[PDB]
Amino acid sequence: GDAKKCRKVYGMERRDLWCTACRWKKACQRFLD
DNA sequence: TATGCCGGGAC
DNA sequence: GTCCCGGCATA
Ligand SMILES: [Zn+2]
Repeated sequence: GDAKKCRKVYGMERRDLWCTACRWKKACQRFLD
């Protein structure tokens, strides 16, 4: 929904700024839900 | 079109 | 251990 986890924050042009769960398309370890 | 995730795949 | 996508649930 209206949430903003790593990928919707930084985008694929800044993928290096995401958490390692987001890097691997697994449940976010940073922006908990 | 695209986030966000499990099941499956790579080395 | 460290690395990621295909297909799906979902909007
Ligand atoms: Zn994350």
